[PDB]
Amino acid sequence: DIFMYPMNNELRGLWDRIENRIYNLRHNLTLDGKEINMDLYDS
Amino acid sequence: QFGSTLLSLLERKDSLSFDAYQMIQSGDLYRFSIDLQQQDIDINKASLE
Repeated sequence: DIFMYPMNNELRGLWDRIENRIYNLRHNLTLDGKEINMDLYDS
Repeated sequence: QFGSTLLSLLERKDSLSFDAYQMIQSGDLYRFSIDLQQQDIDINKASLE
């Protein structure tokens, strides 16, 4: 009885999926979490 | 003899003054040189990006 039933994966899948979107919204990112800004470079 | 002797000294002097002036004058071009070289470095950075 050393093991236990773990939390079933699809649940954390859902949790994580939403958390990822939320994070992107935290940082104004695309749904893809890609930067929306053009990230211009110069010197 | 005195007059001729002195003359030669003035010729010496102006020679040195010319060389000095020329050297310091030439020293300025490095400014531009540095500017453009650094600029090229930045350009290569952009290319890498």
